[PDB]
Order: sequence, then structure tokens, then C-alpha cells
Amino acid sequence: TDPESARGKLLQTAAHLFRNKGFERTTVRDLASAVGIQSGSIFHHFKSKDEILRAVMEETIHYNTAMMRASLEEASTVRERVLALIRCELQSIMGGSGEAMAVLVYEWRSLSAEGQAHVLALRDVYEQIWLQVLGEAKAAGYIRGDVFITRRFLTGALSWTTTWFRAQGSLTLEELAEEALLMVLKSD
Amino acid sequence: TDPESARGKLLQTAAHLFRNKGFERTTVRDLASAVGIQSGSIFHHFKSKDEILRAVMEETIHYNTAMMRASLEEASTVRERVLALIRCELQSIMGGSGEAMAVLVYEWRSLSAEGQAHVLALRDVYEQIWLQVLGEAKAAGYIRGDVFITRRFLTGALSWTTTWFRAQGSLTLEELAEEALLMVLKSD
Ligand SMILES: [Mg+2]
Ligand SMILES: [Mg+2]
Repeated sequence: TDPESARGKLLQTAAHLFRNKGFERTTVRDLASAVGIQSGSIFHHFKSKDEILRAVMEETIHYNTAMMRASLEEASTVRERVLALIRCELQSIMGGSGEAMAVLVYEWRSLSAEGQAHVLALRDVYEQIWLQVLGEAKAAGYIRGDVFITRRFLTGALSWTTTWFRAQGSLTLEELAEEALLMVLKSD
Repeated sequence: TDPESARGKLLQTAAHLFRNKGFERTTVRDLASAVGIQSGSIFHHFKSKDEILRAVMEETIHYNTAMMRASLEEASTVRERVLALIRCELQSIMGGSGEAMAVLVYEWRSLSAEGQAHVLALRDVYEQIWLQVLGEAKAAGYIRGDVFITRRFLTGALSWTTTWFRAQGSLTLEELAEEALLMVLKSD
């Protein structure tokens, strides 16, 4: 969405308030004061506060995915396409994608069933990009195992990096992504 | 420890009470009634209730590790030794190792710093078995990447299986372990 539209100002500013204070502690008053409007005008753009949270999360995933596809477009070989997705995912895991991603992770349980189903639809599209690229890898002979299960293991291996990557000290994210590629591909 | 010794009866029975009710809700009275003793006699064997929790967790790890080493002893090839550790870890992740493992995972924050350092010492030994076996694999030419980082990714990939393995329906744990082996080894 458009950052200068009042919708965009509201979404982008809500992302910070939610990240800083929590969704539950962020009042409708808080958001209106931050955007320089009155409480009651918030609800000209979203049907509910729950819907603002849904849109913050949708925006983050739309952005991560757009970034992924753009990186893929610049990659012409199997090894570079797999590496592009690994790097994008790691960058998202390590606080790239910013406040609105941190909101997705910690405020997940604040979102309505209906909001959640919308955000999960976007996650489905994100996963299909992974499955396309890993399916290409499998077809070219770079992946030994089942494509869907390979993605499930890689999901866990990359996510877990939050528990240890900072403790390492001298390993960069690019080196981490390269090591992930060495694990998942038979050759690169 | 010895299951028929009063120490063993206490530890093995505490493992259930802690798993069923939580450590915090398990009173000294509860444990004494379950073992058929008086509250005050519990503390002839352990210095504290915190120490009973430490010993439940230590026993589980000692047992998992003993099982690991035994499986390794029956494996004569690199592929079977790596698979043995993957299978043992998965079996532990999926509710093998039983009540005392579930206690380790959920009651971790109830354990004292001193108890924790003891349990972490056992985890160190467990990890060194993984590093030995993966180091053998690397030496024989089966692993492309860094041994320590390969173990960190595999830790995350196996742990994450709790979030999805039941939803699959028809995949067995042995098949899951085989798929993990296909990912981590260049050949098997
Ligand atoms: Mg901003
Ligand atoms: Mg028992």
C-alpha cells in the first residue's frame, strides 16, 4: 500500500506502536494521536483494530514475498535461486522486514480467526515460491530427498538460527546462508 | 539409578507427578503419598525438591545418551551411525523418553541455576557424540559444510518436526529419519 495515503500512514505507524507497546496496550487513542487524527476516524479505513493488525501482518508478508521474487528474478542458476530464498528467509528471521515482522511473530494470538486466514493465505503463496524453486532443484538433480519434506526441515533449520547465531560472533548472515546451501544441495 | 532403590522409586514416580500436575503444583506431600512415605523422608535422598527435578532431568538425558551410544555400537558404517543419531533424536522429540523428557522441556524454567548447569553438562556430552559422528562423516566425505553448523541446522530441522509430523498422517518416524539422512549426507 501507499505510505503517503492515510491508509499507509496508519498501517506503517501502527506497526511501530504495536511492536513497541504490544497490540493489546495500543489503544485506538494512541494510534490516532500518533497519526495526528481523532480516534473515530481510524475506523474509516479499517473495520476494526483487529483488521489493522491483519493488514500490518499482510503488508509484511507481501513485502517479504515481493523481495523474494525480485531476488529470484536476478538469479539464473539453481544454486543462486535456492540461495536467494535461503538468504531472504534468514534476513527476515534476523530482524530484516523490521517492526511489522516482529508484530507477526509476537501478536499472532491477538489476531481474529478471519484475520489469521487471510495472513495464512499469503503464507501459502510464499511457500509455493519455495516449492517451485526446490522443485526445480530436484528436477536438475541437486536435492536427494522429498521436496516438501526438504522444505519442512529447512524451515526448522533456518528458524532455529535465532537461538544461536548471535552467540557465534564472527559468522555473517551471508556465510550462514552459504552453509545452509551446502547442507541442502548435493552440489553448488 | 536403580528403580527398586528408594531413590529410584522417588525419581521415577516424581517424573510422573511432575509431568501430570506440573512441578509447581506437585507438593512434597503429593510425592510422599505416591511413594508411600512421609513428607519429611523425601529429603533424606535429595537436598531439595529442586534437586528431585534436576535428577529427573539428568536421568532422562543419561538414558537418551546411553541409548544413543548403544545404537551407535550396532552401526558399522557412516550412514548407519548418522542415521542412528537422527533416529534416536527424533524418537526423543516425539515422546519417546517419556514423562521425564516432557518434564525437561516444560519444567526447565522451574530448575535452579545450579540444577540447570548439571543438566547442561549432560547435554554437552550428548552433543559431543553428535560431533564425533558428524566429524567421522565429514572425514569420509559425506558432509559438505562445517560440522558444527551442520549440527546446529539439524538440531532445528529435527526439533521443528513436532509442529508438522502428526498432520502428515502416513509418514512413519523411520521414513522421517531416512529423509533427514538424505538431506544431511551427500550419499548414503
Ligand atoms: Mg517505519
Ligand atoms: Mg514410569
